[PDB]
Amino acid sequence: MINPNPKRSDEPVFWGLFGAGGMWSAIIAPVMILLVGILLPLGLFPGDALSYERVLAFAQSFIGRVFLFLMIVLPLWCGLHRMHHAMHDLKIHVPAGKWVFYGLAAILTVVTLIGVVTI
Amino acid sequence: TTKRKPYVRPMTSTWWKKLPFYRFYMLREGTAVPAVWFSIELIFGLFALKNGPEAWAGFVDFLQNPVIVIINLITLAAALLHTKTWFELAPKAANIIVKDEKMGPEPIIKSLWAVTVVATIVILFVALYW
Amino acid sequence: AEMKNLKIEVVRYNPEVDTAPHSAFYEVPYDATTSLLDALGYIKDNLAPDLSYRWSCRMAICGSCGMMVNNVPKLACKTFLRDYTDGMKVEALANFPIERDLVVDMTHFIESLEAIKPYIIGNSRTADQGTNIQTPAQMAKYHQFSGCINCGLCYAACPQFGLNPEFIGPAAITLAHRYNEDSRDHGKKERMAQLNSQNGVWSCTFVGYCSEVCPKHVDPAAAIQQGKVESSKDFLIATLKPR
Amino acid sequence: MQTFQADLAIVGAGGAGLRAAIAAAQANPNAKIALISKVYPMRSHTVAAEGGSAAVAQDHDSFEYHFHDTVAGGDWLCEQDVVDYFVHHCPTEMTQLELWGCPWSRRPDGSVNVRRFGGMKIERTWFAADKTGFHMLHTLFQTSLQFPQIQRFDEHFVLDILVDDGHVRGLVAMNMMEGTLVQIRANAVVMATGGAGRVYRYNTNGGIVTGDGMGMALSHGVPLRDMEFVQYHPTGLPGSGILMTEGCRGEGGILVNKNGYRYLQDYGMGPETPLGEPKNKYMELGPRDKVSQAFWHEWRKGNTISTPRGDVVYLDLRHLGEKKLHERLPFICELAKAYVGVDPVKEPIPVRPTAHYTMGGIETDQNCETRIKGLFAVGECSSVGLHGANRLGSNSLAELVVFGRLAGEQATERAATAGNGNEAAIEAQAAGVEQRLKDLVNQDGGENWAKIRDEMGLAMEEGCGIYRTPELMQKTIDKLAELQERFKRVRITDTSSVFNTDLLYTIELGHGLNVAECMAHSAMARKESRGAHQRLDEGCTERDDVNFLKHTLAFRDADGTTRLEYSDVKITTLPPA
Ligand SMILES: Cc1cc2nc3c(=O)[nH]c(=O)nc-3n(C[C@H](O)[C@H](O)[C@H](O)COP(=O)(O)OP(=O)(O)OC[C@H]3O[C@@H](n4cnc5c(N)ncnc54)[C@H](O)[C@@H]3O)c2cc1C
Ligand SMILES: O=C(O)/C=C/C(=O)O
Ligand code: F3S
Ligand code: FES
Repeated sequence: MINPNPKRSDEPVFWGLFGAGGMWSAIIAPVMILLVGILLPLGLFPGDALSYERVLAFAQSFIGRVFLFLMIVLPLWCGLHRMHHAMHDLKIHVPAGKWVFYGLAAILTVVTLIGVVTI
Repeated sequence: TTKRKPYVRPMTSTWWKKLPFYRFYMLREGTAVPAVWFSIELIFGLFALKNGPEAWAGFVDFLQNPVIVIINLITLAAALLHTKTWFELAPKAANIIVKDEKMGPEPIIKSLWAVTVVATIVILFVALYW
Repeated sequence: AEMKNLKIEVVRYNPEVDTAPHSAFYEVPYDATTSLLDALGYIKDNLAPDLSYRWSCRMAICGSCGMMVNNVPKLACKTFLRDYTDGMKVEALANFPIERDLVVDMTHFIESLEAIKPYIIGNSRTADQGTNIQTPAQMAKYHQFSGCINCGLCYAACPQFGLNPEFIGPAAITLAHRYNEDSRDHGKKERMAQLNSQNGVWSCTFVGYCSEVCPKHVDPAAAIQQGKVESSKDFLIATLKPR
Repeated sequence: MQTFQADLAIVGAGGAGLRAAIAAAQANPNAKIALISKVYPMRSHTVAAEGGSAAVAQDHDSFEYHFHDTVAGGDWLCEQDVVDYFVHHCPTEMTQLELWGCPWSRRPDGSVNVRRFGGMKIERTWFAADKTGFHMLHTLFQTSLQFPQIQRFDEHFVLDILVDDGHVRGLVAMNMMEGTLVQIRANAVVMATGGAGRVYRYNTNGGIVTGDGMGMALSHGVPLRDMEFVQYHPTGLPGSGILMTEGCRGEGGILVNKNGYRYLQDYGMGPETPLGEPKNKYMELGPRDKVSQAFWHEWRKGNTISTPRGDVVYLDLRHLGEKKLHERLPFICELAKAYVGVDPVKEPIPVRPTAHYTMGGIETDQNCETRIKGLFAVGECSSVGLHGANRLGSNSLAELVVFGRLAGEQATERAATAGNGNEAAIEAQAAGVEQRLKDLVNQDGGENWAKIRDEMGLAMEEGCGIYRTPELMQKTIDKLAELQERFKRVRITDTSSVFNTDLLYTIELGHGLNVAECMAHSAMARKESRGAHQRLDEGCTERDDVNFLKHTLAFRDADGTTRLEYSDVKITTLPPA
């Protein structure tokens, strides 16, 4: 009927990340996409604000190093946890999807980490 | 030998197309994709930025591609969509009693939006005013 | 006066005779006060005595009239023909097995509710001592979550329960949550394993539709999310218990 | 039939039945208790109750006041040793429910609140907000889940009990989904099946309150007691007959005719009280009967507003304002909005009096036991002797837990001391049910039960209502005997086995007919007016204690006749004069 001694799901763990990640993309992603994806390429920024030279200064600041990391990393966790479940909802069987999606998240997190310790 | 022959209706993968309410949920969950895609683009940036002005500029030339622009508009639209639903969903996770009543989410939604507004502004100030 | 009729299509299904359910059609008179339940009874009285369906109260409180109406979960006793002039198709409550006509097998529901032990646990107070003290504020914690008439419209509405039939489900989770949030209950530990399961709160992807259909405005979606928070507090604490 | 063996078998899983199970489980941890119910326990009519449950809690109240209110409310047809036991046990059981998790409405200090009901001077009604029955029921059902002694037979329609040599040995029931027969053997049986208000065309009751339980008792020579006393509620929606809680009037709503006249000051319940300030016993808070009778008077006069669904007075709650409505009366507002289409905020609710509660029921002693040893009754299907000619508002919920408890324990003792019956005789009994069942299935004739149903309901409204006459009572008696005949000519066309409701509904109709006959007979013979039983004829318009201070007992013989005897009413400390 219903398992008497059912196993504790590991799900709290990913869902926690995805909570932190989701809140971040909610609050901060729109302005970021706006700056990076719209202003930067359309040169719709005043002077030399988004010049190669200026970015690097921020990128390479400690604050930037953390900010860029989280800007990249948190949305992946929220993002991919969502896609993990979208397979199920769409009824798509992916082998070790838990391994696939969270694995991908971990690969990227580490890469990003590497980037913000610099290459 | 029962005479019962329980008929079990099938649940297909087109199930969510039916109800408009299901469609929207799928859509809300769709925001995940461009979200992940923007994180991808950011990684290229972190690294073209790493590999010097040569690469960084070939990056900016990429964003400057008219299709990458359209993807990115959509991408930010998705983000607003996510933001919009996140703030409606998130509050149901709290149980706060004010004056003997369980508060609704509306106060919270307002705050998440206010803080989003400020943040959006402060970043734009910081990013652009120097 | 002359009463306008309505051609209602009800999906019939005898397991002795039928291979699969199939739709019949009935012409039913109505006015502005005529509920589906009224019309169901009418079909049964004068046209199809073999029409089998559940009901009792007629005021949407026993929670027994639950069925699909144009693909939305509803209480027949609270669904009105006037609201369906274009057409009305009546099916058995979705996500449950059809036993016969509009009667479905509630067992998992029932089994689910039972699994979370919805009763005060480990208060030792005895009646001769009089009652526990609970303040309007203390109640306001769970009160709404205690409004569940056990209809199961949540279960028809939840795509997650459809996909995974072992999901203990919105109501059951709500009901566990209701007891967990009672100042007078000391039994949270005894309901946690169910909720911590993957067949617990962790099957919900917050589709939310449950709470759209609750005819009693219980808002089971909120209870589940609050449950995820509790499940997540729980998991952490378990992780820090070396003992 | 498959045979199940239990120590106790309880028929009916409403407030009273659940409370009897729990008591039985607690009285003996080892016992196998068979809790049976044609519907799932949470669907029982107990769930619809909204006013509340009475239990003396306030410092100024006394058990003597609750005792007094009850006897007087009952016009002295109450069994005073029963009323005494009841008032004293009431506080215990409302507290136990609170212990069990019932969300009674609370005071700021966190103590439970009470409100006024049923015209009692001192407030003593606990309320779980506007859903007191919902809460009592679900609390009891859920609490019952913890006890593994109770084995429920959900959605099992009990057909008959088994009695040999003056003792009850079990019962035969149908698994409604499987369409199969089962036989539970138990040396004690409790009937907790609810009232019989569905023999009326218009009532407040669920479809399941059809008197099945009272019928079974008639079958075996147990009389139903005080059946003519059928409580009406003054304010029910037209057609549906859905209840508008008294609380509407506790909250100070008003009742008015087509001229918007608050007509009740003219029927002895004057003077009018200001809209803000409602006084108990005056106007809309006047005596229940008087208010129903008032509606009848207004009707004769041509003062009732005519509608498609019927003649009504209006229940005006407009002067309560949106806020007041929500905090104290939200459900009424949904009900009104939904079933009559009236936003109470902007509009007046049409109301009509509607059949509501069954004071009569299976005769029981003070332990809830009947004349058949081991056979017990509790709840609205019974006659403990609590309500006489008129139940008190909010006394029915209290009784369910007070006497449901008593019954559970008493039945448990009786089971413990029963000793064995004659096996061949018992299964001979069991085959009898099965045989008798096939008979009804093979029965032929082309009568639509639904019409007989309808026709029964009509005769009850017309001939057995608020005011009563010997013409109409006789017409109803006569109609009913005609319906009994026609009932033998009913063909049950559906032959399915899997949730076949045509057949179950047809059985319930059969019980109804039997029961109504008892009611109609009881009333015709009661040449007096007392409580709910009010007659217009010369020399019958007043209460009669020289001659009528006794309970009607109605027996039904094998020949299909309804015979009456009379029993004396027990007085302890409160005689009339
Ligand atoms: C709308 C409304 C509001 C009310 N409000 C109040 C109030 O505020 N305060 C108050 O004190 N009283 C109130 N009453 C009256 C009171 O609720 C009832 O008198 C009381 O609930 C009866 O409960 P019960 O245990 O006797 O049985 P019920 O609750 O009637 O349950 C009977 C049980 O019997 C079972 N059953 C019946 N037939 C069979 C069968 N053949 N086989 C198997 N099982 C069977 C059913 O399935 C059910 O589980 C109200 C009544 C109504 C209609
Ligand atoms: O709540 C009511 O109005 C009815 C009360 C009662 O029947 O006891
Ligand atoms: S629809 Fe299902 S996904 Fe959760 S929000 Fe309700 S239980
Ligand atoms: S009959 Fe009770 S829910 Fe509709």
